[PDB]
Amino acid sequence: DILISTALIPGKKAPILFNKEMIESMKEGSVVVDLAAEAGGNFETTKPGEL
Amino acid sequence: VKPGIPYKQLTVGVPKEIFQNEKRVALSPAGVQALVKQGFNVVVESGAGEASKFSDDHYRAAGAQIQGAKEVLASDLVVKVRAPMLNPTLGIHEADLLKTSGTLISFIYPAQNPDLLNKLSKRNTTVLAMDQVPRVTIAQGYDALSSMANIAGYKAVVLAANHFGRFFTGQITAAGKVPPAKILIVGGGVAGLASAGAAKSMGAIVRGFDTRAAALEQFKSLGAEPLEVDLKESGEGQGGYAKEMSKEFIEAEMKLFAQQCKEVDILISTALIPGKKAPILFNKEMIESMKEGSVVVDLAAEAGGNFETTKPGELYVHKGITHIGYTDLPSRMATQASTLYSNNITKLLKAISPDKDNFYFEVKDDFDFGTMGHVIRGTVVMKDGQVIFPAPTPKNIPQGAPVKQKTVAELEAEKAATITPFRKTMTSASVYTAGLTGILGLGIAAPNLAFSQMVTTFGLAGIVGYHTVWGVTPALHSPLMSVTNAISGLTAVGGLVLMGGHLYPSTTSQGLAALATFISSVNIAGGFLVTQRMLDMFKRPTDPPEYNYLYLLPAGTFVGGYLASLYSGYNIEQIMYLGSGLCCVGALAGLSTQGTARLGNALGMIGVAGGLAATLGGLKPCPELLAQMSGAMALGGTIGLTIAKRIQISDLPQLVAAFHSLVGLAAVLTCIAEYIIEYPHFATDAAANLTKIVAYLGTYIGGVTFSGSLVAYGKLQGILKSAPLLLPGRHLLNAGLLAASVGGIIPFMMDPSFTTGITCLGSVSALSAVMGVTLTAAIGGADMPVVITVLNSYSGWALCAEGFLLNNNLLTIVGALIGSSGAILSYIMCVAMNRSLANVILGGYGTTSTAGGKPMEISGTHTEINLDNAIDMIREANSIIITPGYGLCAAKAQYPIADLVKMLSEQGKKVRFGIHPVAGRMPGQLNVLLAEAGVPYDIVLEMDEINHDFPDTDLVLVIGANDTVNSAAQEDPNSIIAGMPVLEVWKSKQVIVMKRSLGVDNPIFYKPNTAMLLGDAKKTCDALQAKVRESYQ
Repeated sequence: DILISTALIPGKKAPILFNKEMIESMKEGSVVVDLAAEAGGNFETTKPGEL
Repeated sequence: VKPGIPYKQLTVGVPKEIFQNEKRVALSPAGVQALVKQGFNVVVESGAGEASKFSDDHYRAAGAQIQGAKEVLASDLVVKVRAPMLNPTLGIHEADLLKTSGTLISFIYPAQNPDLLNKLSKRNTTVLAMDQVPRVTIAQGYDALSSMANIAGYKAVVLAANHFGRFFTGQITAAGKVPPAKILIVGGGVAGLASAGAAKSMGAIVRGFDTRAAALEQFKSLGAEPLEVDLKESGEGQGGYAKEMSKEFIEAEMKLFAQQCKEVDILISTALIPGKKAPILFNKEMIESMKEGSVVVDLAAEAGGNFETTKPGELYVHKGITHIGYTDLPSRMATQASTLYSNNITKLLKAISPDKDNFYFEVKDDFDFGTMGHVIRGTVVMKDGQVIFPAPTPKNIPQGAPVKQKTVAELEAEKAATITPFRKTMTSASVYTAGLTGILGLGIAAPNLAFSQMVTTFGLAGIVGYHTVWGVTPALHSPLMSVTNAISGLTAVGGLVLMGGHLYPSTTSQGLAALATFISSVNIAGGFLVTQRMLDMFKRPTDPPEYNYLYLLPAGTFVGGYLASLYSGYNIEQIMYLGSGLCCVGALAGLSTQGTARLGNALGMIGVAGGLAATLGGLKPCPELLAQMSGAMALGGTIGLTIAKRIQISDLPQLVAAFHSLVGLAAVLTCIAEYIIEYPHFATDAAANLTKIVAYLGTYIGGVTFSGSLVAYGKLQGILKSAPLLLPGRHLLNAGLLAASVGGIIPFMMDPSFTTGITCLGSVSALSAVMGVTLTAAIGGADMPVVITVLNSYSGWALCAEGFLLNNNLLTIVGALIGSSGAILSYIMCVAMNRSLANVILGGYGTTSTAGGKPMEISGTHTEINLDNAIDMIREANSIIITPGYGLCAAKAQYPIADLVKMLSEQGKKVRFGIHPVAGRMPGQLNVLLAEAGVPYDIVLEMDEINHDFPDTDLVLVIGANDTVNSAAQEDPNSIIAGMPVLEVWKSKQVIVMKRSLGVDNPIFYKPNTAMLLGDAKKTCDALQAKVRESYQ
């Protein structure tokens, strides 16, 4: 039910570890946390300045 | 005919939300499953759970139907989470859009909704009140205020975060110690306990306190620091509410809260006066007495708050201490809120009208306390305009008086507290002065120094025997009885020094001694066979290979050095008796480990070998006399060797009770034989009277052993009827036989006539046999094995009285060693139950803590389960404790339990067994039957260590046991079986009981967390075996 993405390689861009429909593949009410927000993010869709 | 109309004609309705910030839902899709499963029709609106993360397609596939909004509330039942108001979506009141005879179950509060009550009476609808459900135990399935309080407390402890700038738990790592926070739970109802559990899970230090005394107990039980005030007034608020005490308690609590207000940083206010405003527990300066960065949130945001400064709906800073004052905290958690609302509505409607396709819900206005009729009348507040809001009090007084029971631990504490400290020391000093004058009394009648030497070695061997058979692991008691019977065949030593003449006996005493050694070799061969057949069943397969053939080195050099010292002109037999006696002690001592058990049999075989070789070499036999001794002992070994390999281990106590009869017969025979061979030496012997008395006593003991053992064999096997048969005058008869055994010893001196002496010495075996039949027939097979161990004590003391007669140290050492083992097994099994020995032997009623009369009845209901719901309830669990009984293993039904354990343990479960010391007909029989089944001994526990490893268990399988799992034993002092220690099985959750049909019956049979099934334990068990194998594979 909860998903926290904190994956990031230092010095290069963080790999997108979540897809476009695999992110919507959770239930309606999912929580996707992207803790690599300054270095891009581990999702296929993540605006890094707003929830 | 029932007047309830069909539920298929009944239509429930879920309308949209018209109130501002109304985000929770009343019915889920899982909430749409039931009550359409119970029968009512369901029509749903378009937007109901989009904010609650519940799509309308899920309710459409769950059974609800897509309808409009005007025709949604205008159904046979209309369901909202709040009262109807002026719907600005439609522009009229929501009561103006429904049908006439509707069905209303929502938040009403009609004391605050009088105009809503008038608008409902104008619509002529029937309204049940969800808010007016009183605090009842049967209404515990539907407590909407309690679940709303729990959800609001969890959301409040959640909203504590993102307001506090420090970590909640705090750790001491290697960068700086993070101090934990101090949270103040001001006001503990249900939400106080819920938020306290959420904070204690989070890691904070909670110090909540409340005016209610039960709230302080619950706060300490959750683990908070219960703060106290100085003005200890009476705790107001009887009846499930909170009232106002004096102003002294208010000022003391205000001072205490202001003092701790400088100590804590989190302020959670959850106190509320019922029907009145919130009591002001935080003033301006009393709130300003906190540090900066603090947070004060109040759960009573609707009816004001306990803070003097509170903005209802905001997040105001207000000079640093941010008063978190949002008013809809639980509305923001609409998923679990709607889930609990649907669960409460289902638990209400399950008792509101319990009929399939029929619904009347006729309320009773008789006002019976505890009744669901009075709870329904309090719930149903309007009936087509007829207001039932002002309700009358209940006529009964259910759940209103503290008459709780007092346990039998308290009564035994009282019977220990009725003894002044003078009488404890007085009784102890009386026992010691009786013992010391008994030692002097044995000193006065001593004829020579040989008897003093034998008394000294007898007493010291008795203390070794007392001290070494408490040492054994209680899983190995069932080999211990067989080891002591194998050692008990050393009365052949009593035969061999008497056996004489030629290869055929000359005199009659030589014939009797030949009979004694012949029926005593049987004990040795059969006992060591059943011992090593039994110890080779506790062996796990994944152990290293134990080589045992290299124990012929100590035995070989032991008897080889003895025979070399025999052919060297030496004499070692007085030291060989020490060697065999210490090997017989090490037989019982070395088996106290479960890992070195095989040495504990090898030392016994060395001991018996060295003992018989020493006594045989210590009388110089001529080479034709030795052939008869070898032939007689070899025939006895042949018989005992060929019978103890053709019996299954379930038939063991018959064999052990036969071996004790043989030991008693051998002792009587060698006693009479030694009296007959030593008659013409009754002039020149100072110890002649002493050996005459010791002959009499050994005759008495052996005869009682013989008769009681063969009657015990008859009652165990099934030959005699297992019921405790009666004799009309027994106590005068048993007292008469005992007094005749005492009175026979008086004419047994004063006449050295052989014709009188032998005829009054052989008339003692008869009296012993008659009293043994009289004291063994009237026992009862349920408390059987205490009389199979008391006979073991009698055989050991028969060997002790033999050793005092033949002047032999080996016999006295092993006699004390066997007798103390028998008495300790009888004591550990009399204290397994709680009956004393004198209440067992000469008849008695009940336990030793019951008193008076009237064993109490306990009511309750049943819960039947099939095989499929049994395996459905097993298949989840991860920690299972099985308590098998004797009706399991003696019904040839332990092999499916064995491979059930074998199949469940390899899938990640934790299967353990739990064993009680009277489950069986021998001490420790159930351990060896479970090891016969093929179970490793790392999962078989005993009672004293599994008993507090029940509450963290998912599942308990109770299989064929009644008295060891009763609940009347601990709580009910009237009961028959009270005070008996017992497995606390009713601190688990799901208890499968397998027995024949039905039931003083056990209260676990009616306690509602028990999920029992039916059938024969073989059939239920192996059907469950086949389902376990066909379910997973």
